[PDB]
Amino acid sequence: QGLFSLGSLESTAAVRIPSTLAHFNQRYPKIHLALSTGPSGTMIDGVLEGALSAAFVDGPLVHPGLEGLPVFPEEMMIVAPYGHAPITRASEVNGANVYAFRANCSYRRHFESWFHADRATPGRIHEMESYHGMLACVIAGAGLALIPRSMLESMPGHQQVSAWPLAEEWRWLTTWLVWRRGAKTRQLEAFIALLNEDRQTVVSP
Amino acid sequence: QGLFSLGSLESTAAVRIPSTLAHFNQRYPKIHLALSTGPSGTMIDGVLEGALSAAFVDGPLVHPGLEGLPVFPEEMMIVAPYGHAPITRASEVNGANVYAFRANCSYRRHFESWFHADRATPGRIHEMESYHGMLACVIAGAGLALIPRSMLESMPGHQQVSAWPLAEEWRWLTTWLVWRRGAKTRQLEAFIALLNEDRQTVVSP
Ligand SMILES: [Cl-]
Ligand SMILES: [Cl-]
Ligand SMILES: [Cl-]
Ligand SMILES: [Cl-]
Ligand code: NA
Ligand code: NA
Ligand code: NA
Repeated sequence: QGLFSLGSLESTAAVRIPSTLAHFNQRYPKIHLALSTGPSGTMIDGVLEGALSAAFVDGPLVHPGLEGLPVFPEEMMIVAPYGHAPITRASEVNGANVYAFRANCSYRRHFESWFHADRATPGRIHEMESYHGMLACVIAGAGLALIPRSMLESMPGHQQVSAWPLAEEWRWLTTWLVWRRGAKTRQLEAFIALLNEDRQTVVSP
Repeated sequence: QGLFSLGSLESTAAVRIPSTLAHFNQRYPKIHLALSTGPSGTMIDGVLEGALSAAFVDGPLVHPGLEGLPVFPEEMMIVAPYGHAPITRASEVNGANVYAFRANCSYRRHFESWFHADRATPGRIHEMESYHGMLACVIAGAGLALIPRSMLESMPGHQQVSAWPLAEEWRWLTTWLVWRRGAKTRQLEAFIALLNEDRQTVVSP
């Protein structure tokens, strides 16, 4: 019996990889898949140190100690209290209070940069421990949040908010699968094979 | 403009109160609803100290510094890797690895007690920071978890697990709304009124 230690972003684990995790479990009954979640920085360190076999992390891929594959396109949605007018540019919500998922620095920085590009700013940023909590604050009328569409639409509360994608250069991010630079192990190759049988559906129309 | 500081369990915030939060936001535009999440013990302390106006917490209600209302019935589901035979008693899964939501001690203790009642035990308990992460470990074949049906069925991964309710005396728990003992404030009375227009649907068939 072997061990495949896979790290993942919270959002990816929630709405992108469940089907692949089940398939891998059933395909390789003698491999123990150990799934952990955390921030990209921490996971990358775990992959580099050998504590993780691979991890789903925020792009872009820049660390020379890693190799990787771009896997999931995420559509970044600005989320507001119910019935709010479509938000198409940051000046329209200048000074608004913002709620961010603490563990995903890349999404927070992206949201901030979107404000700054239109010479606007959030009034303040509140770091939150969960997507459900973040969404509940928006539902309650407290401010705005930036959440991938895939994650947003999986949460019941999406019925109680209004959401729109960010404008083109800010609309899409990419979640990568990364591993330690070098020949892939048989287990990782096996995992990528099962994963690929799905990401054709995710990227294709 | 006033402030209503409401604490809530993660699960309750995810799948029980979104509609009520939106209604309260729209009904009282001059009240700022500040929604926080955390473990019951911490929230109760916040209510007692005056940091929170009220909180949704795990029952039963025993602290004499509080008054409260029983609100949501939660059906406790044992969750296993896909296709697993129905689990009706703990001896059937004696020694299994268990995944628990770190913040909800009451649900962890409940699960442990369910094992012990049948002279069984989990092999070990792994504390997890999120329901999605907990569910992903089960999907991956790593063990079992105890999750309220309302929460479970809201997560996409529920399609990749098999789940059954615990047997009668272990099947149902109750989430309470609690506040500091004394006359309720006008805001709390107002919140309870909007809440009551919904919990008839939650409890009734
Ligand atoms: Cl994330
Ligand atoms: Cl990228
Ligand atoms: Cl909870
Ligand atoms: Cl109770
Ligand atoms: Na396994
Ligand atoms: Na408000
Ligand atoms: Na859902």
